[PDB]
Amino acid sequence: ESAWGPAATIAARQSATGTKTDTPIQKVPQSISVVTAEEMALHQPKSVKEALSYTPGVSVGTRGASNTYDHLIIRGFAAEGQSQNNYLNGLKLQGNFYNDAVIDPYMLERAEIMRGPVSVLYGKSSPGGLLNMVSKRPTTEPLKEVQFKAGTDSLFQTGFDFSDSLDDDGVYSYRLTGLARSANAQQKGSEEQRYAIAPAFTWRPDDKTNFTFLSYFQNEPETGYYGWLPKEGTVEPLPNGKRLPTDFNEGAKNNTYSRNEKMVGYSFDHEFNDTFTVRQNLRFAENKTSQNSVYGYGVCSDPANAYSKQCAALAPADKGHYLARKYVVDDEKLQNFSVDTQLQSKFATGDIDHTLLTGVDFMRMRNDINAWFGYDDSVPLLNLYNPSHHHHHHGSVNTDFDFNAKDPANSGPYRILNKQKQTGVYVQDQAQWDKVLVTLGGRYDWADQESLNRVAGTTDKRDDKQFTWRGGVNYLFDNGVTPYFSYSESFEPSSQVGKDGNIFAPSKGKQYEVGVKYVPEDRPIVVTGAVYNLTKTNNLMADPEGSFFSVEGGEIRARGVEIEAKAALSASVNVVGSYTYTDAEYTTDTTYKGNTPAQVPKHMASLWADYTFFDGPLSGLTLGTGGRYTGSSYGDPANSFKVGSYTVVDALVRYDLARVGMAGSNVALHVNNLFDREYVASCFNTYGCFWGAERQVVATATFRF
Ligand SMILES: N[C@H]1[C@@H](OP(=O)(O)O)O[C@H](CO[C@H]2O[C@H](CO[C@]3(C(=O)O)C[C@@H](O[C@]4(C(=O)O)C[C@@H](O)[C@@H](O)[C@@H]([C@H](O)CO)O4)[C@@H](O[C@H]4O[C@H]([C@@H](O)CO)[C@@H](O)[C@H](O[C@@H]5O[C@H]([C@H](O)CO)[C@@H](OP(=O)(O)O)[C@H](O[C@H]6O[C@H](CO[C@H]7O[C@H](CO)[C@H](O)[C@H](O)[C@H]7O)[C@@H](O)[C@H](O[C@H]7O[C@H](CO)[C@H](O)[C@H](O)[C@H]7O)[C@H]6O)[C@@H]5O)[C@@H]4O)[C@@H]([C@H](O)CO)O3)[C@@H](OP(=O)(O)O)[C@H](O)[C@H]2N)[C@@H](O)[C@@H]1O
Ligand code: NI
Repeated sequence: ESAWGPAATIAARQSATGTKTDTPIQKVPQSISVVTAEEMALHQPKSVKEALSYTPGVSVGTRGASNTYDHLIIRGFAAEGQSQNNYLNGLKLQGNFYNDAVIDPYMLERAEIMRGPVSVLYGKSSPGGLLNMVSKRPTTEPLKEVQFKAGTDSLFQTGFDFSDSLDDDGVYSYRLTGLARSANAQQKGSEEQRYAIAPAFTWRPDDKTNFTFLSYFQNEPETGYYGWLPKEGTVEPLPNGKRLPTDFNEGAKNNTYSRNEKMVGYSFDHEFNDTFTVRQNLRFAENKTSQNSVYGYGVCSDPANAYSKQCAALAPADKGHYLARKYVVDDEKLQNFSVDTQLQSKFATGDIDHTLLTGVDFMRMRNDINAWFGYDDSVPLLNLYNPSHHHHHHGSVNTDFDFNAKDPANSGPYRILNKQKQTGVYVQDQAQWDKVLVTLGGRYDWADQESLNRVAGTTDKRDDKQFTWRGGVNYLFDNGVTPYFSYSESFEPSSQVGKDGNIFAPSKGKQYEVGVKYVPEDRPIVVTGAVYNLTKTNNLMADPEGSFFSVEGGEIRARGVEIEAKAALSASVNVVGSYTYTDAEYTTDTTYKGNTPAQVPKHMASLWADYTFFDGPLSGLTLGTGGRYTGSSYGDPANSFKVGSYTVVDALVRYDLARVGMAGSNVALHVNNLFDREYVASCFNTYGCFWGAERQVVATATFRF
């Protein structure tokens, strides 16, 4: 089983995104989860976000039903500025502002999640958090697949996945994966549209050389809902004791949101001899996104709208059932070039087998932003009373808004040019002294940035030089158990400027982790467990003397326990489950402190199992079901209020189409939120809450020719 290819069973024993070298999970000093393509082919996830609903240490409701971005919170932390922190084939998909890219899960072979500091091999990064997806590569045997989806809210999807060789030797092979998806968003008025295709070409001149061309082109006319809803009407009852239905939409009838993505690159490797292997991963991308968006701020009585006139012009008791709103017109375009070159030296030193990795990583990202942001009273208010029982028979779109002619009073232009560059040199060794595998290594990064404000004519720049290393040990037993512990570090530059008109210094990550991994060589089952102590130092916090500007020195701690399990308990039984304990807390902070950051539940857990029949008349029938538990979380930094826990159930019914001459093909039915439970996924503040996803039914027919 290769770290860059299929896994056979839902259990992947190999992963290269933790050490940059194909290594069995048990031999990796860090918490690494691997969602197989098979698993994704089980719930037909809408996004890579979803494909992670069962993996521990990851929240996936930081936006509820919305799918605009695969923005994740890992171990209580996320990248600064609501930015993603997602990697594709070992090279980061560096985005900026509203320009973050997403890859459709159908084009993936596997989605992996690295928990904890990751700079020792990838450079600047949020603490305890990294996602790396592996593009599908040409297959060893021919593959001709056609897929058809049909579901709730007018879900219609058609896609293909073909892979064959040009020559009988396989020196030349290709793979073309594409799809077209259209659907109505949960919220009335909003649509979801996606067209994508991934051309891939592999050239193996011999059994020691592999150059694989990887491209992805995707166009999304409409990405759907991305607004905020007040805790008043969702988490908490509105004055009239009623609530906004889960399909409510407080955006302009003419709200639009699109994104365009284009990337070309390659993954290369060559084995020179018995001790040296070289591998280079390169990708270049140009992505765009534009939008006309009216989003909700909170209700007119929300501290946020204190300085709002339209609000102050309402009877003191009515300020609590009227919704304040703002808007934003955006248009961005960025280019991202990335290349990682690495030499793998394999040699010994008397019983000490070494696996030395030495390489340099480079990336440059440029993102030009030209947008307009409406401030207070920038857009009409909305009454929240009408949303009663007759809605709940629901939706009811609203009215257009003049995104054009931006009043210089209520709105202002925002035009910035962000540049980013990072160069890293890392050295790592994987020395195994029989049953005693010791991993250790470090990296030095040159993190340079520069931002131009096309209006203030300002140009902020900062060049960070940072070092990070990681050390760990794995006692590879033989019965399978692989106890381990490791120390890791990460660093994350700031783009914010202090009162002294200067970019702040980077924040850092320090994690202490110990755990045990069970990867028994016989049965196809993997069971990991770990407890950790992660620390983010020099976080930004409110200036002690309140000055609009922020001050550094802040600190946050996140300690918890994570256990996950995936297995093939039978030729017909599969199971996946995990539990997560997350204790995140502001160690040092001006305003908050002792408070837990919003959107990070203390408890999370999931369990899923499927059975398949080969027996009687029910031969070729798979039935599966599972549940995901999200504990309560805080809906704001002040911890003013709380978002209640919830549990959602998923079900699956699959039927092998062999009994009609079509072996390998099948028809399936997937249900998400079986009991159509209504829940607020989370809130990042009193005015920003997100309804969870309502029950969704999808019918899939996937044929293999
Ligand atoms: N490494 C890497 C990096 O480097 P670094 O340094 O960074 O590190 O990077 C790089 C880059 O590349 C990339 O990019 C691209 C794009 O780019 C662009 C384009 O578009 O192209 C450009 C840019 O800029 C620049 C740079 O580079 O930066 C600079 C300048 O100066 C120049 O040089 C340019 C070119 O070369 C030329 O063209 O480049 C940018 O842009 C923007 O910004 C800028 C600044 O700020 C920067 O800093 C400014 O300047 C500009 O401008 C403006 O524009 C506008 C438009 O429209 C757009 O929007 C306009 O306005 P209006 O009002 O008009 O509308 C304008 O424009 C126009 O005009 C002009 C002028 O005109 C006049 O004058 C002149 C004289 O002086 C002329 O000549 C005449 O006479 C008159 O008329 C012009 O110039 C323009 O253009 C033109 O050009 C040519 C000539 O030469 C021709 O003609 C053509 O046809 C045309 O076009 C016009 O248009 C104004 O001006 C702006 O604002 C960018 C942005 O940022 C975005 O991104 O852009 C890319 O491509 P694409 O396509 O894809 O995009 C690529 O890919 C990449 N790579 C690199 O190279 C390296 O490698
Ligand atoms: Ni340059």
